[PDB]
Amino acid sequence: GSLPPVLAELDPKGPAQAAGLKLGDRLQSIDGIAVDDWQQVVDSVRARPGQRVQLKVLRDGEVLDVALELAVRGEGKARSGYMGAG
Amino acid sequence: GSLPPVLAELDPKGPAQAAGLKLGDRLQSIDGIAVDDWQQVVDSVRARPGQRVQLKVLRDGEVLDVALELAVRGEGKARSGYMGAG
Ligand SMILES: CC(C)[C@H](N)C(=O)O
Ligand SMILES: CC(C)[C@H](N)C(=O)O
Ligand code: NA
Ligand code: NA
Ligand code: NA
Ligand code: NA
Ligand code: NA
Ligand code: NA
Ligand code: NA
Ligand code: NA
Ligand code: NA
Ligand code: NA
Repeated sequence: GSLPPVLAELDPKGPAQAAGLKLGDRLQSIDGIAVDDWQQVVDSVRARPGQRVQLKVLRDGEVLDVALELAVRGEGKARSGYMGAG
Repeated sequence: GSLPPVLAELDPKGPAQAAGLKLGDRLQSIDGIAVDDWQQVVDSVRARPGQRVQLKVLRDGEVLDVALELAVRGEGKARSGYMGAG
């Protein structure tokens, strides 16, 4: 199964809240590449520790640009990019 | 230039209103193929006179399925599919 790429939880100390993202925001693209579902967001974020990514986001009928500075979480094999959203 | 695929006008006697579409609806896909912008909607509708097409549409945060029965308008070279929306 797959889910729409809509934010339902935010880490108050994480990158997504710092970037101005909000519950209910729907991610449309990351660095110009459409995101088809939430798992695509997870996979792309995890692969990009420490990287700035450019989002297009839909919020209440308006398409917005958002710059998101991914953090780093985990150790060894598990070290991954982190956005602070679910 | 391009525009998001959002309905801003509807023919009260046309297929889109009959299908249950509403101002502000955002078309996401036609027959499972993403629509990137409004011109893609125009081109796909015009090419499909008389055809039923399956839409995914975003309305106020909810993804909806909509079956749209395209009509026919125009004569000769200009004969085209018609959805009744702008
Ligand atoms: C998006 C995913 C990788 C994770 N839930 C995070 O906050 O980064
Ligand atoms: C979508 C386009 C082809 C036209 N405005 C129509 O109503 O069909
Ligand atoms: Na969606
Ligand atoms: Na950020
Ligand atoms: Na990954
Ligand atoms: Na929206
Ligand atoms: Na941006
Ligand atoms: Na859009
Ligand atoms: Na119809
Ligand atoms: Na066409
Ligand atoms: Na919406
Ligand atoms: Na449908």
